[PDB]
Amino acid sequence: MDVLSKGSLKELLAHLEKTPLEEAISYRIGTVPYQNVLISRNEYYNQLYPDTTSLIDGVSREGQRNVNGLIMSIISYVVSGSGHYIPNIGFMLLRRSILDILTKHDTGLVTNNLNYGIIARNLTVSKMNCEQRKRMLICFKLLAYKDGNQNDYEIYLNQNIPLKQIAPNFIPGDMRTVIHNQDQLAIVGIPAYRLTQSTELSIRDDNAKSYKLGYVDWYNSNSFLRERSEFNLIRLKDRDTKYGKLNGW
Amino acid sequence: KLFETSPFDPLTIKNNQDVVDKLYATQSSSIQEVVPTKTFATELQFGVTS
Amino acid sequence: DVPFVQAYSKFADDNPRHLRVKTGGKMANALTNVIRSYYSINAPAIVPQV
Amino acid sequence: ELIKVPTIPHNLVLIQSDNGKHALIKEDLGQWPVETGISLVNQAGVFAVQLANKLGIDKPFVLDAGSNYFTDTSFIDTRKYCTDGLSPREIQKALNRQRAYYDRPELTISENKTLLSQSIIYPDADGNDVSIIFSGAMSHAIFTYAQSQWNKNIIKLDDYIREITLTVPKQYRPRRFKEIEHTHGYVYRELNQGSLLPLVDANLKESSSYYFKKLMSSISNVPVDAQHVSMLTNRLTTANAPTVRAITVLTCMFKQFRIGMTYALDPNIMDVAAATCMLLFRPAQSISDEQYRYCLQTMAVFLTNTTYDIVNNDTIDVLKMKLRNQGWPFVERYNAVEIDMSVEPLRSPGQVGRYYNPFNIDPLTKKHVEDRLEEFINQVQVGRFRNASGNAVGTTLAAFLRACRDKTSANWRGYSVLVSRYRSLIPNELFESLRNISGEYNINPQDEHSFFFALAQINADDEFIGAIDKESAEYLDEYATLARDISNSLTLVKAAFGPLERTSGSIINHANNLNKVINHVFADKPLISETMLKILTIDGTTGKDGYRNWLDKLVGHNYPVYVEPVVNIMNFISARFVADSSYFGYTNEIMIMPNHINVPVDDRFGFRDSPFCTSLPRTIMGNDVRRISYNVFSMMEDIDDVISEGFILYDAYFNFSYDIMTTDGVTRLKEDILIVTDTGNDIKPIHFYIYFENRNDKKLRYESKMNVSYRLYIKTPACLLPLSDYMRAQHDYVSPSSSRVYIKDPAVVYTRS
Amino acid sequence: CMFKQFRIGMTYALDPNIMDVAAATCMLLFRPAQSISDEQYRYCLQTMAVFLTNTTYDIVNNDTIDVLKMKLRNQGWPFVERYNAVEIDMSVEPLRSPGQ
Repeated sequence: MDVLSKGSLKELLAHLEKTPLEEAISYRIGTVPYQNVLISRNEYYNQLYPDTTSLIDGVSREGQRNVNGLIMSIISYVVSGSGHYIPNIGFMLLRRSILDILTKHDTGLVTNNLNYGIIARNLTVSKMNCEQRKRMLICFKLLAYKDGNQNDYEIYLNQNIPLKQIAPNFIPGDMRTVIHNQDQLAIVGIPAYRLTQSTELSIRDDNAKSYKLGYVDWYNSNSFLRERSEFNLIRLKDRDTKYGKLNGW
Repeated sequence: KLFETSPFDPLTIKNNQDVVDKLYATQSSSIQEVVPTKTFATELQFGVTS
Repeated sequence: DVPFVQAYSKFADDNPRHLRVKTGGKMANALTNVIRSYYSINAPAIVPQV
Repeated sequence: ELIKVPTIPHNLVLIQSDNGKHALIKEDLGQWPVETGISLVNQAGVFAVQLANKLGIDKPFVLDAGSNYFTDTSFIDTRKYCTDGLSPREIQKALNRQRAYYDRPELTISENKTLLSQSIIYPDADGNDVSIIFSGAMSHAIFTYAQSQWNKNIIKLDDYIREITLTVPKQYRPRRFKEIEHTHGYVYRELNQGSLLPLVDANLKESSSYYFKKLMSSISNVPVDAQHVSMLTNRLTTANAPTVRAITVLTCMFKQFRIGMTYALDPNIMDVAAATCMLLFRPAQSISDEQYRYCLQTMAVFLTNTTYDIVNNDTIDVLKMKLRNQGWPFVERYNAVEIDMSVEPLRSPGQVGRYYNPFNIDPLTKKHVEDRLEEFINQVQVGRFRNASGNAVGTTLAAFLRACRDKTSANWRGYSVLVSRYRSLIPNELFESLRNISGEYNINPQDEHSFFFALAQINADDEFIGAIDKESAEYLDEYATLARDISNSLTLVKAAFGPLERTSGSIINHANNLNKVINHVFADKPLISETMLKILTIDGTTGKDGYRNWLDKLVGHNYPVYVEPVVNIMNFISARFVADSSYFGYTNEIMIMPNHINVPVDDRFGFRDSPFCTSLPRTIMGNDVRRISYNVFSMMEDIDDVISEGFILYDAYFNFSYDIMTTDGVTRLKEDILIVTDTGNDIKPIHFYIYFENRNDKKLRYESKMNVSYRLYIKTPACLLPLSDYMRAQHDYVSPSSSRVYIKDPAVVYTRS
Repeated sequence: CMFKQFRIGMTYALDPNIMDVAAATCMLLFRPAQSISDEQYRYCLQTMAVFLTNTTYDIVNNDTIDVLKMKLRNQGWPFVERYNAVEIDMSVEPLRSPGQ
């Protein structure tokens, strides 16, 4: 919910700095990722509604133990708000931030053999919307720069024309590029249109609307942070400033 | 009556600034989130002139 | 040279100066780079949209 | 305030002959005299400010010409015709009169509509409105450049708030702007902070004394809550309590504020109590190494019953060992604990402020930084001092130490709040730079002990907090004025003065130039505000003298000075003054030729015997024209032979004026060309009477050939423009959107009240 | 009470008195917890800690809510929590209108 509300690249990258990797892990068993299932949608039909489960969902799913699964669970967290179940990860990795996992060599994860086409198929890319695809390309770019496989990032972009057009433009090592970005990456937010409490058919759509309606309640809750009315009550670290910079970069 | 005193007369305003000044004049009639007092400034610079 | 000074200032966002090359300013760099990206897809797109 | 300019200064006139054949467009920027033999750039700077005053661009401004328009009566026009600038109606009348002379048909309806629709107002994508009008080239260039420079300081309200968020404390209520001010609110702020160091570094004694006195005049007004033992009870006093309280705050407010105590010649049990209290309840940063020894020596003299002679050569370590063996454990100075400020200090962008916690109390532990305080007091109680069997000295000292410890442990939070509030008043540079150079705030030994023994609770009522809020605004104003004064003085030194050598000529030149600057600066309205004068006259010297010594020091400085927008505006005008001289009524060279010599002249304006040329001829009749400098020409005694051939006078600045007459007549100068005296030659003032030409007037043709014998030629002024080229006068001005509100008071918080 | 989106705020002095603590504890007791924000909650805890415990605002800065609650409970102060308000179910009779 908090990750899906990040609109700018600066806000999203700042959130990935604070958030430890444990929030990407789910600790819940879930079910098998790819499976044809019959679900109940009684607001529209009496007959059970066919659907196919996918990794990009608001629910836990079983994920492979290797480094491939860990990367996929991070991306699924960013684009869907919920991760996967990867059992028995060391405490050292779980306390590290998500950005450190994607952009640092200190962690023991080896990602040099990652294939971007295989990952994009597993985390179904034909099903994502434009904002979800932009968030995925941010994660791919961070992995490429840490690994030195910046050419593999470009070949992947050239094989898919629509992804190249919407690919976010920033340098993972320069903060000036992040500030200049005008991309909008907010999956959930305050809706200009009228949003009702009705259910939706697909698992992805119904799960997304749950996050959308939850954010509106979170918007009007006391936990939400109103800058225009309580800016002096905020700690100096968390206050909005023009000179705010990520570690390194 | 929707208001005890109207926020401003629409026929008197001519630009966005007139609305702001009228809103400040009639703000005593409305229930205010913060009742105004003397302002406190934490930033002041004087530039060179001609 | 006032007409040239005014034209160069609008194009380059910087006043013309003697002992300088008069490259064209930021606008020249952007035009040069977008031409590179238009020719083929292998060229990088490194001009911010802002 | 931010002024709003309704109309655009086109500065254009139209001159046409009586018969209508010839017309021209002239831009009148005035006449400015130029003196030769001295630097031209210095004169240009003086005229630049006057030129900016004429165009109304000296002060920050925003152009509103969007409402200066009208709409035609045609159905399909739907265009806005700009009122500003030279009206197309005048051009239409001038063009129609020209056509009447040539028997051409008048302007048809189609061309009339095109000409009268040349000046328009149209909006752009960003919401601004663009005015296309007829105006002068230099008037357009200067006006548009000043618009760009002022616009750099106009920023959105939300952007301004983001810059000042870190400096906003928590005690103050947030301010609710209207919803229009959040969407369409703009402010004019400089947003550059000049360094205060040049004044502070040059005058450390005067600056420190000024700020210490100002702070102490306010801390002393804080509301407060109301045998050897016989000796220390008698010395107890309270009349100097307010002074010692403020010294306590100053020591904890600044990084290094050193104070000293002068003990009596014969140390008493008073002196040992004062020494112990200062070494225990004062920051180690405020205690110098010399004062550490002198306090240690006083302890040894009384406790060991030894006179000052033996201990005068003892080092710190020797004194500590001697005192410790006797039974005195209080031989160390203790470092205070730094408390970080909740908000960023004023005039300290991206910096963290800190202050020392009073009475050497650890905030995390809430007791004294020395963990052996209770054990140490026990040793003093049971120890034997003054080489006597009696324990009167030991027990009475422990009693006072316990009272001082209890008093400090209960009143420490009140003083911490006072230090925190007063620390927020000073910037970071003053915190690190101000020093107690002159020992004007020494503390008596009786005052030091009585202060800690009779410590009183600090009461922070509403009146005191309200008083400090007034002082905070006053302090902020003073810092801004000094930064502007420092910036002005740093610019004056670079432009005026230079290096100094070991020659009597250089010293005399420096002294005379310096006095001229000081006299001019202090004449009429002084350049320097009264705040800087107060600082420089603290010692006793007058305001003129204090400023004079500071300017001498600043010579040769490497201090970076920020380039404000009004610097660039004057610099831009000064460059155009030198580059385009004919716009302002002066030129760099003139030509004197006999009448019978035919020179190529400008023929676009249809002038009879035009005195203007496109450029002064390089060759005449196959030979280069002789060029003579003015100084050589002034001393010439064979001038009668030289003027027969013709020459070009250069190496001087020539002021000229011309009056274009509508009728036809002989083009002549008002006065004679030159004046010949025994003490040199000179060129008389140049004033032209230019007439339009009718080629078939035999009378005026013969007069030009016969009556005038010599003619003067200058380069054609660039302000002149033929009527056929009126489209070269079309220029674009951009005015910001009318849906902008400008906020005069951009403060984001209210007083608690 | 009518609108959940509205909020209640306060500003105390740099040195709180007994009235500032009295005002702070009256808000946390008899105002909805949905009206008091998390940032206001920390400020109300800080002003109570500054008075009841011997500390200043600069020291209790960068202190989490849990740490402030522990400080006040050890000193003997039990009013360190917000209290939610119960929702009263209201109906307006139709008459000519449909009803709400």
